[PDB]
Amino acid sequence: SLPACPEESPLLVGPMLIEFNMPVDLELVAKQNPNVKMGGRYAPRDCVSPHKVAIIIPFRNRQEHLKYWLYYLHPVLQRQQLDYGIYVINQAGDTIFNRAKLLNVGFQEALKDYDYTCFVFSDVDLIPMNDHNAYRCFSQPRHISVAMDKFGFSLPYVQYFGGVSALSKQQFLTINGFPNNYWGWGGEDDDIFNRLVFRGMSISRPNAVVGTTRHIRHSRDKKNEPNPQRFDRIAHTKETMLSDGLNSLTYQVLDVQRYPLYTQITVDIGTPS
Ligand SMILES: CC(=O)N[C@H]1[C@H](OC[C@H]2O[C@@H](O)[C@H](O)[C@@H](O)[C@H]2O)O[C@H](CO)[C@@H](O)[C@@H]1O
Ligand SMILES: O=c1ccn([C@@H]2O[C@H](COP(=O)(O)OP(=O)(O)O)[C@@H](O)[C@H]2O)c(=O)[nH]1
Ligand SMILES: [Mn+2]
Repeated sequence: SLPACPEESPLLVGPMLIEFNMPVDLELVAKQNPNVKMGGRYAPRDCVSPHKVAIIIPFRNRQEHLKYWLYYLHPVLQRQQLDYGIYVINQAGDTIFNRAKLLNVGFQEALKDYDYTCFVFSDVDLIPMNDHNAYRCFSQPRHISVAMDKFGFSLPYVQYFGGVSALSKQQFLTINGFPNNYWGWGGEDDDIFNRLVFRGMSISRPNAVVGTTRHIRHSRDKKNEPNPQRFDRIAHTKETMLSDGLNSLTYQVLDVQRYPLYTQITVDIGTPS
């Protein structure tokens, strides 16, 4: 007997001030966010959200960015009236990073907790500047971080699909999820764009003003060097997507930690095969 949440949330305040130069205390963030439940889960008390959103962050050795991520997103996500949870998908070991494989793990592991039907994929260091930028799913795949400060507040190219995006369960399944063999930096987001287009879809986006996004400036991570096979890889997505992705995924979860503001899944995703 709770009614549906309004279609657009009435709590939104639009543009917001964002800064990355003060310390963050997650204990304090937890106290400021008393309705977020153990594991970083929240649904609204007064109405039923149609948006069952798992937010999936690929992660290694970025604890500082993450505290800022949690400090800023958590209040935005409750204002958006989402039935959501946060998953940080922490790559075990010290071998070459694999952004997309981690995202696949996140989708698959999150589905074990709850009937999520929408998946937000968000890099850890991207903070939206306007709460009108909806962190949930549309009838087409949604690109969220459309106007990033580091790209001069516009898209670096019109097919860019990096940074932050959202796919319904069905859209994700329809493309066999993401590729597993993009190791080191670059290209996997293009592959994922290619995948959507070969399955008859197109990219939905908010306007550049609402989609304004801040990137936390940081220097290079070691163990995520530009993948030099990225350019061949994206040229063949149509064939490779058939048998690379969800339907060829394995991993070994080493540990699951329910922190107050997020679930962290530590996972062994291997090295190139
Ligand atoms: C394949 C790849 O590296 N994609 C990057 C992307 O690289 C910038 C890029 O612009 C494309 O349109 C050209 O096709 C390519 O050769 C490069 O000049 O940059 C974005 C954002 O940094 C990454 O998300 C992609 O992975
Ligand atoms: O060592 C790493 C490499 C990357 N990432 C995650 O993968 C994303 C993509 O990499 P990156 O920050 O390098 O993008 P860039 O801003 O350099 O273009 C990051 O935002 C993090 O979520 C991480 O947590 N640890
Ligand atoms: Mn970054």
